[PDB]
Amino acid sequence: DTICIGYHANNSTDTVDTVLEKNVTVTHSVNLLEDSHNGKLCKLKGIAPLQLGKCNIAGWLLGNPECDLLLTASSWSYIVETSNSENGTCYPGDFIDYEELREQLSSVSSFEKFEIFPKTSSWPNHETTKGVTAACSYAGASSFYRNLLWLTKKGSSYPKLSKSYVNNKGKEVLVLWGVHHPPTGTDQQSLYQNADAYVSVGSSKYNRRFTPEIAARPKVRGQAGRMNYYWTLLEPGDTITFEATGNLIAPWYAFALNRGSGSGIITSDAPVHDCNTKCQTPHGAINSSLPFQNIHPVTIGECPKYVRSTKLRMATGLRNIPAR
Amino acid sequence: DTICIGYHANNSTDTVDTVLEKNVTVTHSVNLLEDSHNGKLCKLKGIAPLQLGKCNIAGWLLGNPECDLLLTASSWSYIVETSNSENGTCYPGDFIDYEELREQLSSVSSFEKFEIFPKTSSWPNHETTKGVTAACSYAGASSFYRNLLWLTKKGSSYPKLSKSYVNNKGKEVLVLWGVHHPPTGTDQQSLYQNADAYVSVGSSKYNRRFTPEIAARPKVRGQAGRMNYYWTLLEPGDTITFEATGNLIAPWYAFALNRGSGSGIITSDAPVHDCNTKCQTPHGAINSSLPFQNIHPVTIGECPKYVRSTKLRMATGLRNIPAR
Amino acid sequence: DTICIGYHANNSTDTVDTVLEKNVTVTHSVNLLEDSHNGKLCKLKGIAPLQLGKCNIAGWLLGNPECDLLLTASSWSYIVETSNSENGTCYPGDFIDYEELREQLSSVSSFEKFEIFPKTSSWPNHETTKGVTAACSYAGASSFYRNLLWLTKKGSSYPKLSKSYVNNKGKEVLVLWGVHHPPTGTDQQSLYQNADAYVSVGSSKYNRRFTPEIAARPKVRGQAGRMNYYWTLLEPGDTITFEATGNLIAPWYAFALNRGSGSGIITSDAPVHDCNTKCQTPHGAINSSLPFQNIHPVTIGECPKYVRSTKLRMATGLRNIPAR
Amino acid sequence: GLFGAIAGFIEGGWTGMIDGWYGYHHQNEQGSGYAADQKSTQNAIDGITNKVNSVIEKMNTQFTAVGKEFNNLERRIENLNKKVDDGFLDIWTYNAELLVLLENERTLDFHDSNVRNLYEKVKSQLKNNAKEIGNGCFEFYHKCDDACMESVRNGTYDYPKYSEESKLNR
Amino acid sequence: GLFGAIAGFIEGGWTGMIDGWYGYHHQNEQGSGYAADQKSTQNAIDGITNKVNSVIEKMNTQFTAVGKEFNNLERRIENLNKKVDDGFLDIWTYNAELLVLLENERTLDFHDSNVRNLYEKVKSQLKNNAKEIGNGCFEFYHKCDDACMESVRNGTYDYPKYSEE
Amino acid sequence: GLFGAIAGFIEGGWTGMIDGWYGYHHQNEQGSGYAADQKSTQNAIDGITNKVNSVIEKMNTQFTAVGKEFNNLERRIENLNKKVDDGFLDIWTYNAELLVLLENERTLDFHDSNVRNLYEKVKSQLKNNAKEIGNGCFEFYHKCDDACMESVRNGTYDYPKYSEESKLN
Ligand SMILES: *[C@@H]1O[C@H](CO)[C@@H](O[C@@H]2O[C@H](CO)[C@@H](O[C@@H]3O[C@H](CO)[C@@H](O)[C@H](O)[C@@H]3O)[C@H](O)[C@H]2NC(C)=O)[C@H](O)[C@H]1NC(C)=O
Ligand SMILES: *[C@@H]1O[C@H](CO)[C@@H](O[C@@H]2O[C@H](CO)[C@@H](O)[C@H](O)[C@H]2NC(C)=O)[C@H](O)[C@H]1NC(C)=O
Ligand SMILES: *[C@@H]1O[C@H](CO)[C@@H](O[C@@H]2O[C@H](CO)[C@@H](O)[C@H](O)[C@H]2NC(C)=O)[C@H](O)[C@H]1NC(C)=O
Ligand SMILES: *[C@@H]1O[C@H](CO)[C@@H](O[C@@H]2O[C@H](CO)[C@@H](O)[C@H](O)[C@H]2NC(C)=O)[C@H](O)[C@H]1NC(C)=O
Repeated sequence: DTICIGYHANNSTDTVDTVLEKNVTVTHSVNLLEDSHNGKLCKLKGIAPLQLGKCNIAGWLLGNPECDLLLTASSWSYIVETSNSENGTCYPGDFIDYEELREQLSSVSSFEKFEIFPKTSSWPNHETTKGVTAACSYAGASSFYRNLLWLTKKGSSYPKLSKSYVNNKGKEVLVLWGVHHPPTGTDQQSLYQNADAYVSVGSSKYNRRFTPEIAARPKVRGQAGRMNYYWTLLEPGDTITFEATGNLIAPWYAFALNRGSGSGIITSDAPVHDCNTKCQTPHGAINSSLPFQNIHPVTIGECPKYVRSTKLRMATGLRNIPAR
Repeated sequence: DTICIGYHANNSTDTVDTVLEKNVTVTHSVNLLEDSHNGKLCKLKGIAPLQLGKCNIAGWLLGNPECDLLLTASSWSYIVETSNSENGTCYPGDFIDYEELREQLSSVSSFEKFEIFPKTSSWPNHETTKGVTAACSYAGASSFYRNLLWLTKKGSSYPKLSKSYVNNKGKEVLVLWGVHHPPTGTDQQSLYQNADAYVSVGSSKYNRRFTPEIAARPKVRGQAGRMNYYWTLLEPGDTITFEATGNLIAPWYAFALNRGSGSGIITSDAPVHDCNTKCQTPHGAINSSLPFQNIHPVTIGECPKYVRSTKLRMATGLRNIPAR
Repeated sequence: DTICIGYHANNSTDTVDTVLEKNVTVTHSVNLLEDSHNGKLCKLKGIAPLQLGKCNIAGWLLGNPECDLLLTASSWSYIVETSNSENGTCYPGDFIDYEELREQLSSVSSFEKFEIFPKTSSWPNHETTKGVTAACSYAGASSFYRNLLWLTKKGSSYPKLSKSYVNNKGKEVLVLWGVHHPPTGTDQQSLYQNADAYVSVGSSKYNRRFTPEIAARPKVRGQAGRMNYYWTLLEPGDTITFEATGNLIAPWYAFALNRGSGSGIITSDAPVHDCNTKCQTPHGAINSSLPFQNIHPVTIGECPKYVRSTKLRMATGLRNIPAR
Repeated sequence: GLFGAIAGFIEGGWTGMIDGWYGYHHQNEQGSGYAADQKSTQNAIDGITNKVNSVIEKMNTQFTAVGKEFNNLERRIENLNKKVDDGFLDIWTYNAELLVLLENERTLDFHDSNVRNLYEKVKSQLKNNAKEIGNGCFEFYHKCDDACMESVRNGTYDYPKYSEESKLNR
Repeated sequence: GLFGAIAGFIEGGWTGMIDGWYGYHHQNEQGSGYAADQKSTQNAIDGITNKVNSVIEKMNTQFTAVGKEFNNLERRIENLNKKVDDGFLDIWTYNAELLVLLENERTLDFHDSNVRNLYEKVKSQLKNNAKEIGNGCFEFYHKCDDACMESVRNGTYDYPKYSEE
Repeated sequence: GLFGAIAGFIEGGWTGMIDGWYGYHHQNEQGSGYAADQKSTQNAIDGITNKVNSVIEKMNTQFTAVGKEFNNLERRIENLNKKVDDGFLDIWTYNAELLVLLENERTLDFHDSNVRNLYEKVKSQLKNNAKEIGNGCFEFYHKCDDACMESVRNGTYDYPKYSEESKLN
């Protein structure tokens, strides 16, 4: 007659590590490290993400003729760029404070695109065409930005221009414009008449002066002239005033902005499908409730903490010693 | 005849948490998380903080009329702004590198406000009155910054001025000035004559020229014009030369600075009081030798490490088991 | 007849710390904190560091007359400034984005210095000598930078110049130049003979037109004028065009950059020696397999993690109790 | 291990006992079988579920966290930003992998202790009435029926009830 | 309990004993009472004091730490700054809470260890002269007086002097 | 000692035993001397060697890390840089110094447990055949020559065989 004391064992092959020993076979264990992803780019809160395709933020907002697909966009869960996203600035130049703008657009959920300075009625004393360029061509025909207007002297005469907009919208308004810089002094006059022209833009908090910085430059995309692009957030009930005696790439469309939280810009080639998720990465979505993942650092939504680990297995049971 | 080995117990109710078990009543323990605060803003090493009140750094340094309470200031343990510190720049404009100036002030324990370019002696050939504006009024009376002098033409004649200050104060001197940008060529003429004026500021390390940006802007506080504010830290022995043909809002008073660690700027609505503390937060002071606190991340003096926890009770005794 | 179970003991006096007890003598232990160094600056992978000695990055790249020794440098394992590195910009003025430039050089492992615009072949219509100043005197005479060419007027004549460089190096080329701002209109003419000159620089990504700001500043190194320094990274195949009616400190020597990694700049007064290391600090080299070191936080190569600790001894043996 | 029980004086585990982590195996007139000790197991399960939950609960979930862009004149900042991201990554990887190691160590010792204490509850219950064979086994001196076996697994074993063991003791 | 003593084979604690953590409670002919063991209690006090002090030493006081202002074109730097302050806050909150959870577990077991060890220091002195009941009690054989009781808590019991069994 | 052995019921160590962390001493009719237990000693070295290495793995080497310069209008970013460097340094010194304290604690107890388990291994072999003196010594009842001593430390001590043991009077 005998009674023995002992412990569980089974057909488990799961191993764990300790400070004293590595690869200890245990009876039970949890895996704290999520390493499996959807491979897709999914909706968020029901709303699908804005795909920029072969366009980047610069091209989408300015209205690069290759980004006409995006003229319908209004609301999104987050912004997706790809490896082919290079269509943006088609007329050579600097997009000032571009990175900042991208950051601002990350905390935006939707917007209203509206015609701020209608092309047909806004510029009587100035030429509303001519403002197209091969650099920004579409369908083989020279074109230009859909949301900006390249004004030129109407019959060898460029009257000092002054235009204003009042923000009656109940939101911030993204206003974009540009400043042209001819290659030589000859080109300067051909376009704007006026040799010492200027562009002054002023609102309640914004005030800045723009002088045509003329210099000899290599041709980029056919153009030896450069064009710097600008923007600003016009606050509700505020006025913005554009004054120009030349070189002004006037606004034509603008954006009333809806601020959301939890969103941003990622670079990804993972396909976009019709599925919903709570966590999205550049590689794909994550349907997991574990604390860690080693898939990708970039995250949007409620996701597990990213980490470099190959394996994070926590023992729950004890040493497995089935010896039968 | 017997002897028994046992352990201590008592009427203690303190609970601690462990990885294996939650809420374990123990015989003794220590709380490491300071959670009680003073609710008042107090002196530090016998020195009181500088209450800005209705004003901000800008108003205080520039000399906004509504900040005359602050003209007497000289030394302080730290600087406090409130929910209602809106009185700063009264004539619309950009404070250039304003943030950098705040950051500089965080490491200043005192200064000596002095008259760098005395009003009634430094400008024989220019008008030193009539330099007021409704924009900066106190009690319905056109006034101006107490530390800047708005020079204008002396009877349709604004001659080129050249004024140099040699910093021999043995310490860093904070010099402030502005550059006025009238809304029209008319205003430019009445104030300075000289439609093509310039401001040229130069020291050993600082070199920059300013030309007026003349354009019509939305009216801020009844002004379409704008006034940019600048500053530099003149070093001991170094000279600063001001050169203008107009548009110069000259420096009247400057500040010889005294550097001192352990100081800073915080935003608190708590009431100042006559008390001495070694640790101060926006919510109040702290008299504690504990290692942690969850009162506020912002800290001045020798304080406990801020942490997000609500409970940090560390067991010292054993499990408590009276069993009645 | 007896048998005893016991544990080892020895003459070891090594001590360690535990959470419950301080200074426990043990039988065996290992130190994990490296505290020993070379006091020497060593080569990494057979490649010596670059000693700037009395010069700093500016003096080196600009070719300050006091840095002639460095003209020969082509490759290095890391760059070294000292406490005496004062020779940089010997003619007063701002080195624009200098810090960024420094940051650039920290990812450069080598370069090829070349004559972008040969002195005795590039400027038939301008004066290639007489471009010196006492501000940059070297061993008796008024000298100048070795990598830049101060262009002056040629017999009361200074015709608009136009020089372009096409990057045929297959890698980024570092171009440096300067824009001179004389003190008076007199001097402007004495040098450039041409009272309202300009400098324009253009490439695929760079575009500026510099107009001279003639003013009298406090004399630094005897010069009331100022010289501004500019640099750009010309891409392969890109063109950079220079046009000036005066005031141009022309590029003479440029640098085709070879990018690397794990390089950088340090400040040390330690002597260089013909020795080889895998880990380097401003105090000296380190030959260690330990995971920690308390020598210096600045590190070049593969080093132990820096740490404030004074002692990190880990117990391996047991508690030593010789009691013999 | 640390308490000498598991992989120690109790050489191996029983794949035969599927109702718990620790338990008994009895050889009786009535027969054999394995029986899991409810108390010790359910408690150990309580503690282990609490370790896991307390570890998961600390590592707070990651919300929206994308990447910022920098222009060709913002190297320094871009590098600061990288030094940060890489820094926090270095640390959280360390804090995770390191936490798991030590807790695994503690958990295996936890089980070891539990078995140990279970062996000694029984040992101090039996006293003279049984002899310690060695492999965590007690050979009885007084013959224990199933009803008796349960009392041993119950903590309600009546020792004085058996002076019969004293006879067989010799 | 990791050591099976506290809340283990010694089912409860004594509100009666108040001059230490670990101790005894004897019977006698000369009455009953409680006694603290200076040896094992002082040893525990020193240790736990050191643990607390050590934990606090590794937490260096937070000196002057104020936030920074940014203009509307420095959102990237502002978020960076925020990401750094939150990163560090997360880590220090984690460390603090985590260290306390762990050293609390080790602390309770530290007491459980001291009790067992004490129960065994006694049991290894007495041996035959008494038998183990339970509840950490010993039933003597040779009739032990207050002076003999002391010698036990004293660690000087002199086993060779009993056979009155 | 958490496990009561080292600096506990075995008061001190043996400068005599020089070829292992744990072992025996035996006093015979043939003579005496020390002998270390290869089994227990080797398992400990395997454990400790693994602990130290594990500590070292987790501490990835510091690659090239230098400092940046800032101009006088970039103090905010400079201070951020400084807050970042000091921040990360504060944490690593913590982790390092801490990990060593908590492992020295585990290590010293580890040895305690190992001695305890070795003593209790012997005790369970001997049983009636010897009595526990103290100081970790067993007094054989049956006369234990070298081959018998070696069997005790071999894990093969006979029993029953030396059930002449009722010199237990
Ligand atoms: C543990 O230790 C004991 C004692 O050393 C070992 O047993 C002994 O092993 C020796 C060496 O083989 C044996 O001696 C040989 O004896 C045989 C007897 O027929 C004979 O061929 C020669 O005399 C030869 O030298 C010896 O019999 C044996 N002693 C006993 C008491 O068994 C044992 O091997 C060790 N066990 C382990 C697992 O290491
Ligand atoms: C949109 O992007 C595409 C792809 O980058 C541009 O296509 C390039 O155009 C240049 C100049 O005409 C050609 O020399 C290249 O061969 C094209 N590259 C590729 C990969 O096709 C296109 O020019 C852009 N269009 C606009 C309007 O921005
Ligand atoms: C000082 O600050 C106060 C409060 O911000 C200013 O008063 C405001 O002025 C604006 C613009 O004229 C009005 O629209 C608000 O209604 C006023 N608010 C309050 C509470 O008075 C005041 O104008 C400032 N004065 C100076 C000189 O800066
Ligand atoms: C190289 O650096 C040295 C050291 O700074 C310069 O010499 C100093 O020049 C200043 C101004 O002329 C004097 O006030 C110091 O007393 C000088 N120090 C020494 C040790 O001579 C030197 O002029 C620099 N040379 C160049 C070409 O820049």
